[PDB]
Amino acid sequence: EAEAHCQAPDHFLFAKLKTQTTASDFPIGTSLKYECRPEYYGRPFSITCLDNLVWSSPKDVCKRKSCKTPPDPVNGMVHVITDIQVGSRITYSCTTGHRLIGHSSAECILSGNTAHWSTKPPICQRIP
Repeated sequence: EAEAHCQAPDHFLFAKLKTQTTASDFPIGTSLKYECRPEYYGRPFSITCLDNLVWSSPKDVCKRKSCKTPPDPVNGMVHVITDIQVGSRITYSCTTGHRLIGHSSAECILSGNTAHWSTKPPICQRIP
């Protein structure tokens, strides 16, 4: 006996399947393992086939990697345009009077194991 089956799990994209599988229709009562992508963090979760031919509703389990906010530079401050994930770039701007020394806008990225800004935070110094 095994009436009803949970249809093929929807594509997460940010998670690659990680469990023995050789069929389209999955049997209810079975968690499928999925590991997020490098640019993501939240350990390997799993969607449980409940009964209504549906997979357990996953909350905020998977989340794109994010770099730690850079310390505000002396006589200045960085403004995030949206956020600080491995894709969003933060703009640096010193308070009126002193010009920034170093770069202009560092983009948050990822090497593979750990996320880090493409360029270290500049500085600020009175303009000659």
